Amino acid sequence: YYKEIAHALFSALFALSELYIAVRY
Amino acid sequence: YYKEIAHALFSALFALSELYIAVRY
Amino acid sequence: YYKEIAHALFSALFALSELYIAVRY
Amino acid sequence: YYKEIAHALFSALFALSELYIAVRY
Repeated sequence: YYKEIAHALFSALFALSELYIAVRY
Repeated sequence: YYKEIAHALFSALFALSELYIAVRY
Repeated sequence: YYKEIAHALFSALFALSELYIAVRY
Repeated sequence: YYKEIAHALFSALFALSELYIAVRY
């Protein structure tokens, strides 16, 4: 049950970060 | 700036949804 | 069993495409 | 060109792994 959560979170973070930067820079 | 933020918007949407789903299902 | 496959595939495709372009353009 | 292709490389790697995992597990 976790591993998946962990992963999904990772991916989610990469994506959010990517967005943020895509705005800023 | 724009095409980018669309791509990243999508990315974060799919990823966050995957996370949500993986946490509750 | 499928839905997940489907999703993962989608994401995979977005990523591959993103790569390809990141090379080409 | 480069930082980008690193980001996209990562993205495709994590995503493809998620797909693989979801198909066999």
